[PDB]
Amino acid sequence: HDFAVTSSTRVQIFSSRTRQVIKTFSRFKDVVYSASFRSDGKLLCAGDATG
Amino acid sequence: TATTTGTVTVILSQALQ
Amino acid sequence: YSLNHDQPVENVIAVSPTQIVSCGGNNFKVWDLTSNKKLYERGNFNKAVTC
Amino acid sequence: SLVVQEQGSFQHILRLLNTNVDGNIKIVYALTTIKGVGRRYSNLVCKK
Amino acid sequence: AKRLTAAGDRKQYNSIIKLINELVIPENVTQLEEDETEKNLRFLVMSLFQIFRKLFSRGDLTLPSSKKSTLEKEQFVNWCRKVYEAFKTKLLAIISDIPFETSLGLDSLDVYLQLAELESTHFASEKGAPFFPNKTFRKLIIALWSSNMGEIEDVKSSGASENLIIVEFTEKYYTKFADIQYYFQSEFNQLLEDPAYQDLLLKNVGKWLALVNHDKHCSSVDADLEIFVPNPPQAIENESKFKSNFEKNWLSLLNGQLSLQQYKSILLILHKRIIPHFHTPTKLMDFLTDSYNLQSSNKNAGVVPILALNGLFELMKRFNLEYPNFYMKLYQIINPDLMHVKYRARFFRLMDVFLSSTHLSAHLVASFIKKLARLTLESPPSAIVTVIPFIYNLIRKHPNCMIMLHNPAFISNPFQTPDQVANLKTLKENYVDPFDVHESDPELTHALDSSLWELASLMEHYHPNVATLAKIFAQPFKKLSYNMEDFLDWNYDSLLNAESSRKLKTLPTLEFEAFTNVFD
Amino acid sequence: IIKAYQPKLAEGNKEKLGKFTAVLLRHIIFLSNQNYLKNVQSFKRTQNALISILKSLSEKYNRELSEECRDYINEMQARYKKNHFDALSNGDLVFFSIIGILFSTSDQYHLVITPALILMSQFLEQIKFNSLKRIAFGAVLVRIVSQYQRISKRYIPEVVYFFQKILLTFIVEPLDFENIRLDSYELGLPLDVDFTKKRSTIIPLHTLSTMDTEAHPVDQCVSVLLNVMESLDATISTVWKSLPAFNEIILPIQQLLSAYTSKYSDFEKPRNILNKVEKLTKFTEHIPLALQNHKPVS
Repeated sequence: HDFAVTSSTRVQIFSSRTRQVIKTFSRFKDVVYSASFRSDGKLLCAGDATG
Repeated sequence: TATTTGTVTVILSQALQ
Repeated sequence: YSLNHDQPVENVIAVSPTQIVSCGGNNFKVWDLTSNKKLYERGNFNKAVTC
Repeated sequence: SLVVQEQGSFQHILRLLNTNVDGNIKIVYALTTIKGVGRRYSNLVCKK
Repeated sequence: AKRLTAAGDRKQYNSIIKLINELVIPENVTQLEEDETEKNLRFLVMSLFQIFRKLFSRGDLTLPSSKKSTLEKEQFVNWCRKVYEAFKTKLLAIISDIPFETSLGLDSLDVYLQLAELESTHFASEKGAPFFPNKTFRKLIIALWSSNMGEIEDVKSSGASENLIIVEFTEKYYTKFADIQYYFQSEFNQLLEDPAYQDLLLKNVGKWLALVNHDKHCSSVDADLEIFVPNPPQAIENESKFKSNFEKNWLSLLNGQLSLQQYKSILLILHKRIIPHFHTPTKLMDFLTDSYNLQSSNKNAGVVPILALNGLFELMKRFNLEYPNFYMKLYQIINPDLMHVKYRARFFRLMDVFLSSTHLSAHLVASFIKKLARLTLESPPSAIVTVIPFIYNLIRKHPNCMIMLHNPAFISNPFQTPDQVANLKTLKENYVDPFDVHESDPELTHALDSSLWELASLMEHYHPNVATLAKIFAQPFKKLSYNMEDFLDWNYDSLLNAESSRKLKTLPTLEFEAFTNVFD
Repeated sequence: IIKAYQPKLAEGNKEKLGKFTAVLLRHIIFLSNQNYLKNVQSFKRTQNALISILKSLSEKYNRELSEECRDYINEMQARYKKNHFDALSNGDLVFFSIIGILFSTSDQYHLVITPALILMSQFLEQIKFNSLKRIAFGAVLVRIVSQYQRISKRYIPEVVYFFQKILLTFIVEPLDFENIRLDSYELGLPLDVDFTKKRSTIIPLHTLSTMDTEAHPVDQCVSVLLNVMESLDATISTVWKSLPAFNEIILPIQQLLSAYTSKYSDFEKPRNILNKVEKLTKFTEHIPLALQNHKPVS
């Protein structure tokens, strides 16, 4: 029901019921590259450019 | 120097790809 | 064992335990691990396929 | 491995009003090294 | 003569609209005959020009008084006579335009501009149409194009052609207001139908290049031209129709009969003088990629891929459609020809965007910078200055490629065993560099294992600014980047103009004492 | 004698003595180059004596020698923007010769030589050398830049390109080097000239050379060939042997000289140059490069 998008320095997650932005993630010291979910849907791993 | 015509067909080629 | 897409590969996903799908350049190639061999390739694009 | 582009990259340093504001911080604190501009004037000129 | 001037002044001070028309017809016949005789044979020092000046002032006063309009009761003498006199005078001015082998600043310009302004005032005063002198603009551009040059036909030094009447026309009439260029570009398309005159009207295009290529149009906001004579046929606000007929006449003239210098110039500034002013600038893309794959062994036809890149990038930025297998083509296109071309700055100002990609490989950037290093082995200092910060920018923001410029397996470090340093010695004894220049694909060649000696040898140079811009690799990478478009427009004359003066206190003696050995 | 009297009786005007020395320098440069229909050997004798006394006074006075050098740089720059080569006198040759013979040209930046260095750089790599007069101009330019930076060991990057320009031009008669866009390509030498052993040479005879190149023999062609081979030997002795990228320096030069040794198949200075650069090549800096070895900041 949720999908995560990866902009520059700002990862958003949207919901499929209303298709608006519901949460952000912006504690990223550079551009942020890869957003992925664990298979139990509970934790978001984000690889950024600082390392 | 090319001496055919300058007009557009490779747009059709990679619009047919 | 390695499998050589001639273009620099852009995305590698798995669709089954048997066959995986790797893409680089303007074509995507399906490989099978049991035959250890490329078995499909479609190139119906213009530029490189990116995901 | 082909051409890509965007509408704007991440310039990690930028000069503004002959002041040396850093790039990887936020905007309402970025607009504070300029004298005369502070914690409320920054977000008001940014709201405008 | 002076008697003709006195008779013209008398026939303009008295109305007398039979004998005034007869004397004007006699003076017009004398003016046409004296024009055909003393057209640069006994050169007319303002004789026929002063005759046409008096006739133009008299015809202006007569057009302000009474011209061809609705008659009182069928005025089949005065209105038809003034119309025939105006048409014969304008046709004689066009004849002096078409037959002019010399130009003493008034061969056709004064009479043609006077008849054009009088035709505009006559149209806007008779008010039967709106700018109805655009029908006579057909024969006007026929005359001002058939005013052929003797030896200035597309000179091989500058511009694309050198025609004085055309450049003075596009200075003084064609760009002082806004709608007659639109009507000219439509009437050019309504001209080009039958082959008979268009086989000449498509011969040498550089005169139209200098005529229209000025960046002063109405669809371009950089210099908007003001309001014409006050009878509007919705002409200036019809930019869309203006763009479509612009596109149609441009494609018809670009179809055939290219000169090589005019081809080079129209490819050099096709991207901005031509592309944004069209209604649908997609009809040029196959011409542009034919210029991009134009690889002849002729030495003049090698700049053709360089000038095509700006238009091709404008096309791909507008809407994404490619020339396939891009980067091995961009690899093979550069050579000492491309480094010793005039357009180093104009090539690198697109090379930076084309090589600022995210998807390209360390292999591709390694082959690029090493073959560019072998290239910049042999270059002028004005090429070293423009080639060093681009390669520094690329090796900074692709920091994996530092394995070329640095290798930590070949360091003379103290704290290891004599076994390890003797293994270093036999490795630096048996090491082989696997680079090859003639391989044209970037990812297939071996440029990673081969290091970069060429800029390390380019540090040793006879110019201290090249030394301080070449020791950037021995120094660390604390500085971000250098301003290529505020850094790259530097030629040799500009370089000497730069360091003719500085913080100047420089003097040193000459105690070599090496004269009487070989003084030549 | 007038300069001796002026130096004796110039007690309140030594800046006018400086103007006098600058005027004497300019006058002596445009009289050192006029015409060689006169006594060639005796004129060369009196110009050797003149260059020696000019060095002897340049050791004493420099402060407006440098200023008139700037005056001549502006003069030749105005002439070079006026015209390509036809409004260029031969005074540049004798000016560059006198400044690189008197002046210790081995300083890093100087007011005099460095704008003149980039002037002769653009002279060597700006225009299309349409004739053997400009070819001999370039050959004596390569000789004079080896004379300039013999002792600095300062590598200039234009000599390999000028060698690959004119030496390919002498073997145009082109299927491996296509990006040179040559100037006077199809001349050179006939096919089996058997290298006349002690023929013509450097020939410091510029006013004679502007007719000797219109009336060209094979003598001055092989003179230009062996003169640039001598400056080739000087450069491979003094710069390229010390420079670490010798292997990529000599590759088009070795290709062109193997083209000479495979087409004419008898010349001796190609084979000796190949043997000595093969000796300098069979032990070479063949290192994976490690330039960024840094001492750590405290």
